[PDB]
Amino acid sequence: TDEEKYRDCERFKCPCPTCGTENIYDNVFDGSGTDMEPSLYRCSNIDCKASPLTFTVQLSNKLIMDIRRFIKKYYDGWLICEEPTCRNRTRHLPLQFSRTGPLCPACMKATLQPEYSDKSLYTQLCFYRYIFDAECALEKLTTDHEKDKLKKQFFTPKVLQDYRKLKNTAEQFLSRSGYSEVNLSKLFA
Amino acid sequence: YPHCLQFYLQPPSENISLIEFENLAIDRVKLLKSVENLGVSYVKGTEQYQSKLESELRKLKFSYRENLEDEYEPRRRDHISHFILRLAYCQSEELRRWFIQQEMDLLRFRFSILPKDKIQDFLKDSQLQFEAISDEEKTLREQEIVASSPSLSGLKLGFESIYKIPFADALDLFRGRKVYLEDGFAYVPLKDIVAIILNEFRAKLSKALALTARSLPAVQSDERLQPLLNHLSHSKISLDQIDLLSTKSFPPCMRQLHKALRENHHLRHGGRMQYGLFLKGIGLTLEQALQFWKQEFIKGKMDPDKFDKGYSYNIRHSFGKEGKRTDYTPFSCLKIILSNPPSQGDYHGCPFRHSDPELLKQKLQSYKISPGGISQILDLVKGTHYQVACQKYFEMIHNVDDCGFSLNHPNQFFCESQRILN
Amino acid sequence: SELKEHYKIEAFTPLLAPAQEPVTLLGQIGCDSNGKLNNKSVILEGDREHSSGAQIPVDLSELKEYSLFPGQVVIMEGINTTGRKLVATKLYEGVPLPFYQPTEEDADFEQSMVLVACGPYTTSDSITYDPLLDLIAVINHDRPDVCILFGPFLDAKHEQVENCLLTSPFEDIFKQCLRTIIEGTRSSGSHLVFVPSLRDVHHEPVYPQPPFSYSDLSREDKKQVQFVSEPCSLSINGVIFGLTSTDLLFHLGAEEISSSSGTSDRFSRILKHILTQRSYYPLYPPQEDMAIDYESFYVYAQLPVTPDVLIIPSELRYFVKDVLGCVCVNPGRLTKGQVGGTFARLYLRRPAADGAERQSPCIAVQVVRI
DNA sequence: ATGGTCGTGCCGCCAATAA
Ligand code: SF4
Ligand SMILES: [Mg+2]
Ligand SMILES: [Zn+2]
Ligand SMILES: [Zn+2]
Repeated sequence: TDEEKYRDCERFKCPCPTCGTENIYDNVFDGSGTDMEPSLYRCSNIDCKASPLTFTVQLSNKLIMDIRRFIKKYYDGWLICEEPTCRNRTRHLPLQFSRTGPLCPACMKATLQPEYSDKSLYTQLCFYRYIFDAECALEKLTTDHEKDKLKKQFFTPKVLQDYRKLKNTAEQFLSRSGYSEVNLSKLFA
Repeated sequence: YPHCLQFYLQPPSENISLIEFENLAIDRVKLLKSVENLGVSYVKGTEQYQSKLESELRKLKFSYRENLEDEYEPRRRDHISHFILRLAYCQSEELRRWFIQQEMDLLRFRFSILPKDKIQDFLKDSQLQFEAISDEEKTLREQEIVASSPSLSGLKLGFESIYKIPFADALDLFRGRKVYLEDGFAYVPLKDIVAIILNEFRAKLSKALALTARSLPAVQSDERLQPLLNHLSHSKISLDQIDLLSTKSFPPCMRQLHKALRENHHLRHGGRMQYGLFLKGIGLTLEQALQFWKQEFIKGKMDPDKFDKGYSYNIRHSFGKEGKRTDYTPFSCLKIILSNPPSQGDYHGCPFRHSDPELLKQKLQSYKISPGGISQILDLVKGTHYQVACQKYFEMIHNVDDCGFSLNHPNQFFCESQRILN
Repeated sequence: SELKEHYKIEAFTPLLAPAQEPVTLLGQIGCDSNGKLNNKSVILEGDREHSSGAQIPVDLSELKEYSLFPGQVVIMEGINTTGRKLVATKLYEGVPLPFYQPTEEDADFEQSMVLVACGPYTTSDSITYDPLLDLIAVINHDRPDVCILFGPFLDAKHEQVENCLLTSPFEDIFKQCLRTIIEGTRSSGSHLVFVPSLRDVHHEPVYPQPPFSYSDLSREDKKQVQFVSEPCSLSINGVIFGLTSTDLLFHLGAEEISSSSGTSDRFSRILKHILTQRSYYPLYPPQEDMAIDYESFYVYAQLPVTPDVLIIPSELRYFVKDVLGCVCVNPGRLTKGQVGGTFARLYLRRPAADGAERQSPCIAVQVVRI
C-alpha cells in the first residue's frame, strides 16, 4: 500500500514565509471525514492567516533543496558491511568482488551493501511526487459527490495549476533521468 | 520488413518504460490464451474462426494483412512481446509446449492470410532459400508432377504454384514417395509447404527457448522483473468463494495461513496439517480438498506427478481413508497456542502469541482494526489472555457488543460467524 | 597500453606474482584509509586483466623523484619479492597526447579575442549582481570576439540560496540572469558561450553536466548565444580550448604528495598531471561532496586531443603558465566573497605552419581584476 | 555361517477430542 511504501520516506519540511512555523506535508489532504481539507490551504500555526498555497515558490524551492540533498547523498557512494560484528563503512569501492557483490576489506567474508539503495531513492521521489499529485488524490475517493464537493470548494483552476506546478517540478527530475527505463539490449544480448 | 509475419530472430535493442513492459506481456498472454479458446471451441476452417481471431488481433493492436504500409507500431509491439514472453514460458516443460503449440497456430493463421503474391519475397526475408517456377516450366513437367502427386484426387494442375526446394529439406515428403525429385531438387505443391515451414520454425523456437533458460539466472538479479517471471501463470460450500471467507469469517491464524498459500504457493508441514484439518472442519469433502491442494501446488511450477506421489497420501489420510481409517477433529486452540512452536520459513501458530507486538501491531492495522481496539488487544496480549483477545477481535470485525459464546476452537469461531452472517 | 607502446615495455606483471628480479607493474595509486594520503600509505590497485583487481602497498624510500595522487594511472618499476609489498626503483613519466593538427583553412584567419569570466557574479552578502553589471560593461567596452562565462551563476553556497528567503524560483532567477547579459551584450555583438558549473543549484547535479536549456532566444540571439555542456573541448578559430568549471586544481593539489618541496612549481605539476592522464577528472575517489555518473564519464570526460589552451578557474591565486608547450590560464573567480576577483582576456592567431613544430597560437594572455 | 558404525534410496504410517 501507499502508506507502508512511504513509511521510511523523510517527510517534506518547509518553514512558513510569514510566521516561520514548520509545516507538515505527508499527504495531499489532512484530516478525515468532513474536515478533510488540503494540507496547502492553511498554515500549521493557528494564529497564522497566510495561505501556504500562495507561497508556491518557496515550497518548490525547498523541494529543490531537499531533492538535491537526497541525490547527493545517494551519489556519495557510502557502503556498509552486512556482518553485524564488522559494520565496516568505507567510501572507497574495493575491486575485490564476490558472487553477491563487493567484498569487505576489513573482514574477508562479507558482502558490502550500498547504504542508500536505488529503491529507497525511487521510493522517496515517488513519495514527493504523490504528496503533490491531486489528480490521483481525487480519483481515490469512492464517491463522486464528495469528490465534486471537494473539487468545487477549494480545487479551483488556479489551485489545480499550482498543484500541477509542484507535480511538474517533481516530474522534471522524474522525466528523463530515471530507473523505469529497461534496456532490452542488455537484457537479451 | 513484411511486418505481418516474421521468424523471430535478431532480438531488439530499443528501450521502453516498465509500464509498457508489463502491458506488452499481459496483452500477449491474453491474445495467446484466446487462441486456445478459438482453436478448441471451433474448427480450423470456418469463417467465424478467422473473423474472431482477426477482430481480436485488431483489438489489441497487433499486425495483420499487409496492404496498408506504415503499421510500424504493431510490428514493434509484436516483436517486443514475443521476446518478453520468451523469458516466462521457458521455465517448466509443461509451459514450453503450450507456448510453442499456440505460437505455431498463430503463425499458421498469419500465413493463411497473405493475399497471394507477397509470399515469395517473405520466403527470402526469412533465410529459407526457396524458388518458384514459370508457366513454361510448369507445363513442361505437368504430367510428371501430377503423376508424382499424392493421393490428391484429379489430374487438374490448378493455379496453386509449385515450389522448388533442396531435397534435404523435404525429408518428410520424398520418404513417402509423394513428390517429384529431379537433379537433387524437390517439387512441392503450395499446400504442403506450410508443414515444412512450421516444422523448421519449431526447431529454432525450441533451441532459442533452451538457450534462454540456462542463461536466465543472470536476469533474475534484477529486482524489478521478479513479479513478471513468476506471476504469468498466477491468476454446500464451494471452491469459488473461500478467498472471500478469508477476509470475513476466518480467525487471524487461519487467514494468515490462507494468505501464505495464496502468495507463496507452498506451505510447511505444520501449516499444511492445521489448515487441512480446519478446512475439513468447515465441511469440504475429499474430492474438492484434493482439487484445492493440487491447484494450489501446480501454480508452484511443479507437475502433477510429484504432488500425486508426495502429498496425496497424507491429504487422503487426514480425512480417514487409509490406515486405520480414523477421522480426526480439527486442532483445539490450546494446542495451537502451546504445541509445535513456529520457526523461520513457517507461518503456522497463533499470531496473538508467537508474533511480537512490533509485528502484531501492523498485523492488526492491515485488517482495518480500530486503534482503540488495537490498544485493548495489545493490553490483553501483554496479560497472556489470548482467547478473550480473539473474542474481542471477533466482536470488532463483526460489529457486535458481545459475541455470546466462549471460544476454544477455530471451527467454533467459523460456525458462530456463519450463524449471524448467513 | 598507450604507455607500454610509448616506453616499449615487453609485458606487465601481476601484483600478487612474486619476483626477485625487478619487474614493471601496472595499476592505480590509492590510499588504504579514509584519511589524507601520505607516502607511507600509498597502495597500488592493479587492473582486472593482469592483477584481477588486487591491491598491494608500495614503498617510496628507494625512489628519487615522484608525484602521486589517488586515481593516477602509471607504470611502476620495482621489486616485489614477498608478494605483499612493492618497493619502487623507477617511476615512469606520463606521456601527454599529441597536439591537434591544424588544417590549412585554420591558418587563413585573423586576430581573435577570447574573454573569460567565472562565477560567482555577486558579492557574498548582496544580490544586486553588480559584478555581473560591470562585467557586462567591460564586455561592451572591450568589443571582444568570444565571451566564455563559467558558473556558478546561481551559487549553491550563497547564504540566501539555502535559507529559501527569496520570492522568486531559481528557475526564474535563471531567466533574469540570462536576459541581463542577453540585453547587455547586444551592442557588442560578441559570441557568448555559457558553460554551467557543479555549483549551479537550479540545474541537474550530475558531472558531466548537460548544456543549459533556454527557449527565450530571438533569431539574432541564437547567432550570438551558444550553450555548451560542462566540461567540454571547444575549438575557437582552430584552437582547442578546454572548458571546465570544476576547481580541478583544488581537486588534485589538495590530496597529492611529492618528493621535493624546496624549489618546485606546484600549479605546473598538477597541470602536467591533468594533461598526462588523458581525462577531465582523474581523481578516484573524489572528495565528500560532488556527484559524478561513471557511465558517461568514459565517453564525455576524456581528451580527444591535447587542448591548446586550458581554462581552469580555481579558488586559489590566478596564474597563466606554459606547461608542456600548452598555455594554461587560471583567472579565478570574478567575485571572492567581499573582495573582488579577476577575469582574463586572450589573444589568438594561427602562425605559419612550418617551423620548430610546437607553436602556441595564444601568444598573449592578460588576467585583470574586475 | 567373524564383530560394529555409518549413510543413501525406496515405501507405509501417525497426530486429533468443540458443539
Ligand atoms: S486464539 Fe485460537 S482461534 Fe484465535 S487466532 Fe489464536 S489460534 Fe486462532
Ligand atoms: Mg516432504
Ligand atoms: Zn505560517
Ligand atoms: Zn566486514
